[PDB]
Amino acid sequence: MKTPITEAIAAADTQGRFLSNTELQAVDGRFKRAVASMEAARALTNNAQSLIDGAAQAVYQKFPYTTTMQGSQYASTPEGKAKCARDIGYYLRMITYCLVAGGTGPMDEYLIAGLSEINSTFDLSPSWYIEALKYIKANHGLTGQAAVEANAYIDYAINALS
Amino acid sequence: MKTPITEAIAAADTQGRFLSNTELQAVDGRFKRAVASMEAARALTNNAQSLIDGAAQAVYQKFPYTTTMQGSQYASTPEGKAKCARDIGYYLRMITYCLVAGGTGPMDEYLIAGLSEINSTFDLSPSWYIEALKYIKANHGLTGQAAVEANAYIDYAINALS
Amino acid sequence: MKTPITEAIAAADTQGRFLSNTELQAVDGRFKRAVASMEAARALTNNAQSLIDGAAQAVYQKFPYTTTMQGSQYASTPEGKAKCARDIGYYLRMITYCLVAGGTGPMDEYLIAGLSEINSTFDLSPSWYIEALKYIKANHGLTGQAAVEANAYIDYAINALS
Amino acid sequence: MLDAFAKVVAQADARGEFLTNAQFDALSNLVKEGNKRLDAVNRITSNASTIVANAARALFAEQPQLIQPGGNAYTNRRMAACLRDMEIILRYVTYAILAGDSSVLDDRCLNGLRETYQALGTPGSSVAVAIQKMKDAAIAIANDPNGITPGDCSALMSEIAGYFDRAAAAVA
Amino acid sequence: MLDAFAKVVAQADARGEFLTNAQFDALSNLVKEGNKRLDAVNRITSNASTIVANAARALFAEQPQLIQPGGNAYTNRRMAACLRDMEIILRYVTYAILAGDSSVLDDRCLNGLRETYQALGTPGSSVAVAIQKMKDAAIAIANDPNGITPGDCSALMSEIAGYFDRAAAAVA
Amino acid sequence: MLDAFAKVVAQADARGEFLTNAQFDALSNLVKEGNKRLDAVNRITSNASTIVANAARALFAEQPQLIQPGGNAYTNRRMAACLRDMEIILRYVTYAILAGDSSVLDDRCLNGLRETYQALGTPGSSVAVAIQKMKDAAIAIANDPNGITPGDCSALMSEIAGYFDRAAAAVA
Ligand SMILES: *[C@@H](C)[C@H]1/C(=C/c2[nH]c(/C=C3N=C(/C=C4\NC(=O)C(CC)=C4C)C(C)=C\3CCC(=O)O)c(CCC(=O)O)c2C)NC(=O)[C@@H]1C
Ligand SMILES: *[C@@H](C)[C@H]1/C(=C/c2[nH]c(/C=C3N=C(/C=C4\NC(=O)C(CC)=C4C)C(C)=C\3CCC(=O)O)c(CCC(=O)O)c2C)NC(=O)[C@@H]1C
Ligand SMILES: *[C@@H](C)[C@H]1/C(=C/c2[nH]c(/C=C3N=C(/C=C4\NC(=O)C(CC)=C4C)C(C)=C\3CCC(=O)O)c(CCC(=O)O)c2C)NC(=O)[C@@H]1C
Ligand SMILES: *[C@H](C)[C@H]1/C(=C/c2[nH]c(/C=C3N=C(/C=C4\NC(=O)C(CC)=C4C)C(C)=C\3CCC(=O)O)c(CCC(=O)O)c2C)NC(=O)[C@@H]1C
Ligand SMILES: *[C@H](C)[C@H]1/C(=C/c2[nH]c(/C=C3N=C(/C=C4\NC(=O)C(CC)=C4C)C(C)=C\3CCC(=O)O)c(CCC(=O)O)c2C)NC(=O)[C@@H]1C
Ligand SMILES: *[C@H](C)[C@H]1/C(=C/c2[nH]c(/C=C3N=C(/C=C4\NC(=O)C(CC)=C4C)C(C)=C\3CCC(=O)O)c(CCC(=O)O)c2C)NC(=O)[C@@H]1C
Ligand SMILES: *[C@H](C)[C@H]1/C(=C/c2[nH]c(/C=C3N=C(/C=C4\NC(=O)C(CC)=C4C)C(C)=C\3CCC(=O)O)c(CCC(=O)O)c2C)NC(=O)[C@@H]1C
Ligand SMILES: *[C@H](C)[C@H]1/C(=C/c2[nH]c(/C=C3N=C(/C=C4\NC(=O)C(CC)=C4C)C(C)=C\3CCC(=O)O)c(CCC(=O)O)c2C)NC(=O)[C@@H]1C
Ligand SMILES: *[C@H](C)[C@H]1/C(=C/c2[nH]c(/C=C3N=C(/C=C4\NC(=O)C(CC)=C4C)C(C)=C\3CCC(=O)O)c(CCC(=O)O)c2C)NC(=O)[C@@H]1C
Repeated sequence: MKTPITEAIAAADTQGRFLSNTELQAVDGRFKRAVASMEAARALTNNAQSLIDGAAQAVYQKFPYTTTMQGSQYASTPEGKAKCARDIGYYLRMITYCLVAGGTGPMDEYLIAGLSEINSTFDLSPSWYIEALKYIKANHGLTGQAAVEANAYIDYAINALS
Repeated sequence: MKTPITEAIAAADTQGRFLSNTELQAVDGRFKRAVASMEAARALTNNAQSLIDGAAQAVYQKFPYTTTMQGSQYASTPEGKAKCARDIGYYLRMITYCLVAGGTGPMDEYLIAGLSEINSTFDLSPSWYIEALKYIKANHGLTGQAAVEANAYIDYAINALS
Repeated sequence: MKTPITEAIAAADTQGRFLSNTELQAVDGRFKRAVASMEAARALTNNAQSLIDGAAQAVYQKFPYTTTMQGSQYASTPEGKAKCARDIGYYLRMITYCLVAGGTGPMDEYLIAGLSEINSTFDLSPSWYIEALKYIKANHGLTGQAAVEANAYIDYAINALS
Repeated sequence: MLDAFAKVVAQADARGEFLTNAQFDALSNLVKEGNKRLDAVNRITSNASTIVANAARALFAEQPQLIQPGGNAYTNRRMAACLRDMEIILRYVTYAILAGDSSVLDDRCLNGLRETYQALGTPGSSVAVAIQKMKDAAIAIANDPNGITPGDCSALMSEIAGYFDRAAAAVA
Repeated sequence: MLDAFAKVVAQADARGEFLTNAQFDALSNLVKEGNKRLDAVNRITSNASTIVANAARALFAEQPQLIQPGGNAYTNRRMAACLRDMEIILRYVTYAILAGDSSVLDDRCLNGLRETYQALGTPGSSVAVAIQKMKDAAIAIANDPNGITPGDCSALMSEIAGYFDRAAAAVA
Repeated sequence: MLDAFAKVVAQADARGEFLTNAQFDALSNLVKEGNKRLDAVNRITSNASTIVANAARALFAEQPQLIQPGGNAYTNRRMAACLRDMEIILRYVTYAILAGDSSVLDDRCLNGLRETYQALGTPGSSVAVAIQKMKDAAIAIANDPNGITPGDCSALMSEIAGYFDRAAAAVA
């Protein structure tokens, strides 16, 4: 799974050599940045429910036809509304994992891979999820580098959907 | 084995896609042509013995040295004459299989593959078999498209020996 | 293992063909040269101890620091002196095997492969072994083609160390 | 691979025989029934996406443990792989329909599949359910009397059902 | 592969959960102890050649049958292969130290190694001895109080010893 | 691979010994008998096509079930494969004759051959018969007293027979 540490090891291993200072500095960078990353991760987790609830409504507001149109791929029924909230929660959870791991690995493996195939097969619009991610970014309440950290992974998800 | 249907499937499978109208039209062509092909197949089968007997004599007449020269690879002995008739029967049988399958597959698999190696190893002249095939073509008694069908596979065998 | 015979077979086998006169002449060359090769092999074997003892002293004389410097990779201790004599004996033994096989195969397989890695890891100087080989070449007492044979493999070892 | 015609030829060759009057009649009948076979393949193929999606949705509704975190169809990568398998199986089944023989399905798809799922940890019993769902939908579409010249395709539908059940048994 | 952080993430995902206050605290502690981990990796790596050579010399002195004509470490090619293995094992152990998890060591090195040695005829019990020797030397170097800010690295040394013993057990 | 000379060298190395007066004498004798060995290889090789064809014809005359429709040597492709195998076996046997050791034959030809025939369904007992036929023909040609300097090649013929029987046993 892609993290600064596994990436350092992968590089040395492909070259069949021991880790060098080149790789150790990378890991130190990761250890130092962890402070900001963890602050972001804890905040998003602590406030997960309100962010998810708010994000879902932000989508329904931007795309009203998602609350009334007939079809299982819309939120027009209790079940659809549950699937939607679940999905948004998956994105938020992935963002916190990336912050914890210090890399995109978790989101790359559990969510982005196959993402296009899923949205196409189940008739889910990427635009819906981008709106939810924009809501989380605008309202996570973080500042400074913790914000930079959170936004980097939120924007990473947005780009994966674009 | 090469038939219009297995060939249609092979194409779609190599492309990892479902069969399309492109392939279905090919199979229809095969189903429509089957009428003529089967007519040819039934006739050659019904008249197999006379065609084989006549073809063998046609070879002996064109190449008289095949009935008197000493050596197991000639027809100068009961055994040789039996091997010869057997071989010609194999060719005729293969031709009927091709007509039934709607393709060269049967002859390609059971006869043409390794054909050169066999004739070279056992000192069998390709010219002998070409003469037998020419006899069958001249005397199968077919007309119209049934003839076109029979001759296509007979000439295919002749070219494989040339 | 590389000999004129295995080399002849390898060539024919890679080409998937039977041995031809091209290869048989090579083996005859090997059988004829064996006379000189065996003469060399028997002599070096018969005189192995004096050649080894003399070669070791030749090294100590050229490189005196090998008898007094502290460290297990020098001959400054009974053990080091035993390892050195052992090594020189290995080289001489390999030379006799090459003469017996009519090729470099034995030395290539049991000694040259990994040679650089070994000398680098255990801090052994190639120059030490070259001096020992030069001593054996200068004092084996062979003349004529037996000398040519012995020297070809001794120089082969010297080049592998250079 | 082999189609219905090559199959009869292979059997005759192993015996060194020309075809019999009966064998010729059998193959000729297959040809006469060709149109129906082409319609079934076209109809199923033309609705392949919905047949797979509908069957997949039904499967997960029935078996929610499959999509629950930790389930074998959880994560986009596994869900995609699962959807792909459904499509692959349907694809090979249609090839068998066109050929009139299950050889291509057995050789290129079903052989070693059970062992593949066991190694991965995929529940073959659940795949079997997915296959059965596509089977019922595929036959309903292929045998729809609307928009087609009226006739009896019951034998063909039985043949098609056979291929689906064959695939289901190979994993279950 | 996985590092200590990815490992916790993978466990949480299988359960579909966000991290708990405790899990966050645990990972944060690992980070706070990062410096020590980097020193151990640098120190061991910086003395890799001597750690392997010294352990190899000791092994052959203890077990001379290995280098005797006919022995598995006789000939330059086998001795080189043996030395290479020692270096390879040490290399992967250091990767595990940096990652804080043995996954890379298990997956890319130890898995199937016993079966490799058995097929070749290499005595795994002897390899285990070589590993143990490098272990003692690696820890002495990593935990050397000279030339470094004073502190307690006992937990880390215990972790490092664990990886070495793990490798030793995988061959012995 | 190894030839008669490399074989003795390999045995001596495993023991870390120089060759003994006897070993030198043995190898020297092999050399003195080299001419005969070269004649056997040339003679057999020069008649390889007839040795295989004659043996093949005899085999099929004795065992007609092999060429009967359905038989393993029926169809040109199988007959060609069968002829090829005969030629391959004869080829490797001649290599063993030149080398004075069966290593190349065992390693590159006979090893795994029985398992190959079993998987294919080829009757190894019949292949053994084919090998035996080539053996008798090869020796008759190699040991023909006509057109060659008179001498005793009985030991060599016994050695050659050994390789053929070795190949026959590896499939039978
Ligand atoms: C069962 C599967 C259903 C059914 C089938 C049925 N179809 C036909 C006849 C035809 N089908 C075609 C279709 C094609 N011909 C092609 O070459 C291709 C590939 C491009 C296709 C898709 C054609 C041309 C015919 C004949 C003309 C026509 O439209 O009738 C029949 C009649 C059998 C007889 O055609 O021969 C039948 C019974 N009928 C049903 O009720 C089922 C729902
Ligand atoms: C146990 C292994 C020994 C030990 C370790 C120890 N080290 C530190 C502190 C530091 N180590 C480093 C080293 C690096 N930082 C990097 O980014 C890199 C990669 C290029 C390396 C190699 C640094 C910068 C520090 C902090 C500054 C300093 O020198 O103190 C500590 C202190 C823990 C605390 O640093 O945080 C300790 C205890 N100490 C021992 O006695 C063992 C022998
Ligand atoms: C048994 C196999 C038969 C037999 C053999 C026999 N041959 C020789 C002698 C020679 N054979 C050769 C042949 C070659 N020399 C080569 O370098 C090559 C490769 C191009 C070949 C093929 C030669 C040159 C000789 C020596 C000269 C000669 O013709 O005599 C002997 C004599 C042994 C002694 O040569 O040394 C014998 C006994 N004799 C038989 O009766 C068997 C049928
Ligand atoms: C919410 C923004 C909108 C919405 C959502 C909605 N989603 C689905 C179904 C699925 N969603 C996923 C997504 C994931 N699965 C994963 O494993 C991961 C990574 C951990 C993700 C992101 C999947 C796979 C499905 C289909 C399978 C399933 O049911 O789980 C639905 C249901 C669709 C249906 O037809 O049954 C809905 C409604 N819909 C909206 O209108 C919102 C605006
Ligand atoms: C007839 C036109 C002339 C003739 C024929 C003749 N053929 C053989 C021997 C063989 N023929 C074949 C051919 C096939 N085997 C196959 O499996 C197939 C495809 C199904 C074919 C076409 C083969 C393999 C042989 C050799 C093995 C065997 O005996 O079956 C012989 C005998 C040769 C011998 O030396 O024993 C003969 C005489 N010979 C003529 O003179 C005719 C003009
Ligand atoms: C002698 C010229 C000088 C000398 C030699 C010396 N050598 C070693 C150690 C080793 N030598 C070898 C060499 C071989 N091993 C092989 O299998 C083969 C091919 C058959 C060869 C040539 C090897 C592998 C070693 C190391 C392993 C071992 O001990 O066997 C030493 C000991 C080094 C040590 O540190 O223990 C010495 C002293 N040293 C001199 O000063 C001489 C001038
Ligand atoms: C869906 C209904 C169920 C399900 C499926 C699932 N399958 C896999 C992985 C693989 N499936 C195959 C099968 C084939 N590959 C082929 O090329 C062919 C013939 C064309 C077949 C039949 C293979 C090879 C794999 C593994 C390789 C890969 O995934 O690319 C997975 C993935 C498991 C994993 O990644 O760990 C899944 C989830 N899972 C379910 O729960 C349903 C019951
Ligand atoms: C040394 C302490 C002991 C010893 C070792 C020895 N090992 C081999 C051969 C192999 N070792 C491996 C192991 C790996 N290869 C890898 O890529 C990895 C992960 C990166 C591992 C762990 C392999 C694959 C081989 C065989 C392939 C090869 O040699 O290149 C040998 C060689 C044996 C031979 O050539 O016959 C030896 C001698 N031997 C000892 O006596 C010590 C106890
Ligand atoms: C002939 C006397 C008998 C016979 C033979 C037969 N063999 C095969 C197929 C194969 N034989 C091999 C063997 C080798 N391949 C090698 O490269 C080597 C070393 C150089 C050997 C020994 C292999 C690999 C095959 C299969 C691959 C292939 O055919 O290309 C067949 C074919 C069977 C089939 O196609 O189904 C046959 C018929 N058969 C007999 O009845 C005789 C007793």
